[PDB]
Amino acid sequence: DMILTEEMQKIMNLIQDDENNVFVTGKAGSGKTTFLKYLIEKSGKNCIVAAPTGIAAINAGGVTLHSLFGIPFGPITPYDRLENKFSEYKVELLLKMELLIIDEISMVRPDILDTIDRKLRWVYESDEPFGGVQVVMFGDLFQLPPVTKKQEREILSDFYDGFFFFNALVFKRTGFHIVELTKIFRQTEPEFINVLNNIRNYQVTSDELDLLSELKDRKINEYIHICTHKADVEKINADKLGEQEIRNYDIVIKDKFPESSIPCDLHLKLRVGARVMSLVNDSLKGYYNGMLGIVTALEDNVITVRMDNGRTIKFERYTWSNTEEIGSCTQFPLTLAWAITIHKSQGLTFDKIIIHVSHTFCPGQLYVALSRCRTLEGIVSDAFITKQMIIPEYALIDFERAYKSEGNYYGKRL
DNA sequence: TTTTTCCG
Ligand SMILES: Nc1ncnc2c1ncn2[C@@H]1O[C@H](COP(=O)(O)OP(=O)(O)O)[C@@H](O)[C@H]1O
Ligand code: ALF
Ligand SMILES: [Mg+2]
Repeated sequence: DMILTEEMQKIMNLIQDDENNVFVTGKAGSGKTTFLKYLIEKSGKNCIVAAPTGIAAINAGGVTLHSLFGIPFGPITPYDRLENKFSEYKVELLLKMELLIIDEISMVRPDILDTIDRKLRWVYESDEPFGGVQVVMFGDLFQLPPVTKKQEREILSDFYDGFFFFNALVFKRTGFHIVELTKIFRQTEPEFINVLNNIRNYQVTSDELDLLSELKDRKINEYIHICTHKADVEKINADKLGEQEIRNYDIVIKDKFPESSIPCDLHLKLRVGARVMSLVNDSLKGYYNGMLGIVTALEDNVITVRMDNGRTIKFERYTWSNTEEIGSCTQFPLTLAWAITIHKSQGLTFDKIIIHVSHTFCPGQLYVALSRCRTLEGIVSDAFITKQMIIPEYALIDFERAYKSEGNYYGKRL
């Protein structure tokens, strides 16, 4: 029931005939990730798939960029020395790879792409960008941008003219075609589609937004909550958890580990039937950051979860390090997940959603929230949708103007 | 504000 469009066929043929890098873009729900999976299945190339968030990576069938390439947290400058500590298994996988596929490219920082370039040139012992691997990037720059803190932007501004993937320094040595998928599949209502598109490109009017008046406090566990803020996610999850038959698991912290740096729950509260997400990758055991499941049993030292993909996993406690090394913390690598942030929702489709957007603070955040849903009637909102929720990023206007006027190509022409 | 590592 997947439709192969002529645009998709042309892009397939482009990637097979032309070794250039490619950005496949298009609006929310235009079939980008669906086509990604088609491209790989049909290409004869060895492909590896990655994405910046764990949820998006799982949705595309791959792994996070940070896991695949062993990337540390925090900004990486071109002068920082990288630990090249790949196992032989990982080196071999990266050497066999012919095509690197990255989904949700909009959330990829430019220093992440440059780190990937540097690590691949080290693995391949080559001066070719990305070690000579062909890179195909999928996404929508008008959805969420990469997560950066103010201090990180300050550090990065010495080397980067902006904070989107196309600002990476590697694009002074290589470049990419931009191709687009222009048919929307996720939604089917033309007026809903028109308002989504005009929110996306900042052109929406007051009159167009009137279509969304029925969202706020709409009268109706089928509705999925997606929120701008983690504090809201935590409240909704605690509500849905309840107080019946709860088990609590306390973190053990050992020495230095600021509380604002702890990656896990301080007091993990669970029950049988609880919707949860894995926080860590363990490919040997078949689980990965962002994988979703349902708790089926709780014990002293083991939490049993039936994953959405049908696997039952027995989670034991995991130990994080804060480094060199000074302190550590130990806790089950699980967190409740009925509710999720909008950043985590990017890439997913839902029939029924409740969005908490009374405070938006990222370009593309409102657009991602609304565009998750297949129909207008399936959205409930905590707030009236207004133009103040839209935050323009004019560097994206400049970028599209540049490539559209220069032959749908960006970066160094080869 | 929001996110993210290293196959035993
Ligand atoms: N080629 C296609 N034919 C039919 N339906 C599609 C196609 N591509 C996507 N869809 C529908 O749209 C939904 C979202 O598509 P997806 O690939 O996730 O969009 P994108 O990654 O562009 O946001 C899918 O769940 C499916 O219902
Ligand atoms: F562009 Al998408 F889900 F990947 F809307
Ligand atoms: Mg997608």
